[PDB]
Amino acid sequence: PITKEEKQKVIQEFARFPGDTGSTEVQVALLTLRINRLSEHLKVHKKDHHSHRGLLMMVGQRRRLLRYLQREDPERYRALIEKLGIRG
Amino acid sequence: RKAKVKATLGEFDLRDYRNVEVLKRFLSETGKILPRRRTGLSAKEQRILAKTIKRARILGLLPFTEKLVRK
Amino acid sequence: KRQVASGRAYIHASYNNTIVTITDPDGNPITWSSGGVIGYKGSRKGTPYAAQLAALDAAKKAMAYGMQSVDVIVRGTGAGREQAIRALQASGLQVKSIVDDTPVPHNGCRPKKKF
RNA sequence: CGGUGAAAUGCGCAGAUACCGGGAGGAACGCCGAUGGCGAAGGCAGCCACCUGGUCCACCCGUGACGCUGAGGCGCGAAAGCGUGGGGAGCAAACCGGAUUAGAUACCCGGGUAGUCCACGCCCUAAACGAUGCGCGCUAGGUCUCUGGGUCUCCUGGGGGCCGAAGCUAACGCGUUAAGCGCGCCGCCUGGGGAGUACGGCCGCAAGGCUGAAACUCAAAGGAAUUGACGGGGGCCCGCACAAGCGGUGGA
Ligand SMILES: [Mg+2]
Ligand SMILES: [Mg+2]
Ligand SMILES: [Mg+2]
Ligand SMILES: [Mg+2]
Ligand SMILES: [Mg+2]
Ligand SMILES: [Mg+2]
Ligand SMILES: [Mg+2]
Ligand SMILES: [Mg+2]
Ligand SMILES: [Mg+2]
Ligand SMILES: [Mg+2]
Ligand SMILES: [Mg+2]
Ligand SMILES: [Mg+2]
Ligand SMILES: [Mg+2]
Ligand SMILES: [Mg+2]
Ligand SMILES: [Mg+2]
Ligand SMILES: [Mg+2]
Ligand SMILES: [Mg+2]
Ligand SMILES: [Mg+2]
Ligand SMILES: [Mg+2]
Ligand SMILES: [Mg+2]
Ligand SMILES: [Mg+2]
Ligand SMILES: [Mg+2]
Ligand SMILES: [Mg+2]
Ligand SMILES: [Mg+2]
Ligand SMILES: [Mg+2]
Ligand SMILES: [Mg+2]
Ligand SMILES: [Mg+2]
Ligand SMILES: [Mg+2]
Ligand SMILES: [Mg+2]
Ligand SMILES: [Mg+2]
Ligand SMILES: [Mg+2]
Ligand SMILES: [Mg+2]
Ligand SMILES: [Mg+2]
Ligand SMILES: [Mg+2]
Ligand SMILES: [Mg+2]
Ligand SMILES: [Mg+2]
Repeated sequence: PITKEEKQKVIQEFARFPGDTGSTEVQVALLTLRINRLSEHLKVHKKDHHSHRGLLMMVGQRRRLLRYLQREDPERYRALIEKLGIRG
Repeated sequence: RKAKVKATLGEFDLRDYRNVEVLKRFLSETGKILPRRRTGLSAKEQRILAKTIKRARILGLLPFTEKLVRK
Repeated sequence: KRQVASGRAYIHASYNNTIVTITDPDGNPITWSSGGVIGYKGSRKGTPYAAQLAALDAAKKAMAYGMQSVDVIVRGTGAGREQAIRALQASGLQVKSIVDDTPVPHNGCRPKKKF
């Protein structure tokens, strides 16, 4: 899985200010995690079709948040993407 | 209400798959896991018990099946 | 030839026919009898009377091998399973025990069309 | 022995069935098991550990409208079925044999190949059904149940059922799990047969699938409900109706 300790260090990494338990950047971050983490599982388990379902949902969600941020503050969008290497 | 095995017992661990002397009492004259009707167990309890007995049988302690002796 | 003090009486009743074999306390059969051996042909073997016969002859042949007592094992649902017992019971053999050991699969082979 | 209404085919003196012990193999998991749970659907139950999705409750901490729907696209998709390879206990299309029957060429019985099982790639259909698209707000209650929280008599969330206010409905029924009152967005329908056919196009190794007519022809096709009649449907009751008798007709 992801242990609390692991995920917390992600949070603190992207946190827009001390204590931000969940801004946009943070949500994208934590979500980006869960995706790579799950995608990797799916390279091994190509038959877990059911879990793939949740992956589309996670992915699509990640897009809508970014989509929002692109419109909102296009700079924090560049930042957040580069700082995570996405859109490809 | 013939006899409820919830009452004839103190408190015990339902996840304890080694406590034969307890578990023994939730089976029939055959190895069969008693119905919740005779066990008096909760809805949640019975599912837990259910797994514990299965675990314990596989360990060799409780029987899968018996043979009915006309008593 | 041999002399068998106590023993086993196995009763296997079908819907079609009831067979009774008698064995030594190690389970090796001594004499047996069925409904057809009694001398019945078809439908008639699977009968509380045919079965009362099968049992009686089984213990008859048996007590000639010195048989005295028997533990009883019935396998099956069916007619005159009960008759086979009572026939044994009141045959002249002392009936130590009765048990049912009808094999119930724990869900294995798909059965024939008519189940 | 088996087997059926009865029975034969079959198996058995190369010793079967029944019984005890040993071994191999495949496939499915009794009891728990529920009228229960989970899943978007198809679907999912022995046990264990690993990897993994959805989801509910409390706290009311962070973001600050970031939301809903969705042509096409993309992925999932029971069973049967296709290709290659492995596997094969039980079962079992076709096929072989026994019976039944006016005839069976089916229903019953004994066999049995594909298949059913695993991997990989296809197929992509269904009474794929709640025959009920998704999301949100609003509109009495009662009761049963699975599952969270509380100051746990009871209160408060999320599921699953039954009964019902208002209302809706052609009715049957629905009724806070709406088929009620409303808004958003998608899909679909426009008389029956012809017909899921033809033609064309697309997909497919194939079997075939998706999309889909008209000419013609009928004057209906339909849904629900009512009375009746009938049922090799159920329930209770009656008549010399059967049964229990006594005596006859049928023969002269
Ligand atoms: Mg054996
Ligand atoms: Mg083999
Ligand atoms: Mg559901
Ligand atoms: Mg279903
Ligand atoms: Mg707050
Ligand atoms: Mg702000
Ligand atoms: Mg603020
Ligand atoms: Mg959405
Ligand atoms: Mg959508
Ligand atoms: Mg399929
Ligand atoms: Mg298949
Ligand atoms: Mg194949
Ligand atoms: Mg093959
Ligand atoms: Mg034939
Ligand atoms: Mg057959
Ligand atoms: Mg067969
Ligand atoms: Mg809430
Ligand atoms: Mg509750
Ligand atoms: Mg409810
Ligand atoms: Mg109702
Ligand atoms: Mg009303
Ligand atoms: Mg509502
Ligand atoms: Mg409507
Ligand atoms: Mg038209
Ligand atoms: Mg027309
Ligand atoms: Mg069509
Ligand atoms: Mg078709
Ligand atoms: Mg079609
Ligand atoms: Mg065509
Ligand atoms: Mg082609
Ligand atoms: Mg389609
Ligand atoms: Mg009608
Ligand atoms: Mg009637
Ligand atoms: Mg009469
Ligand atoms: Mg007469
Ligand atoms: Mg005359």
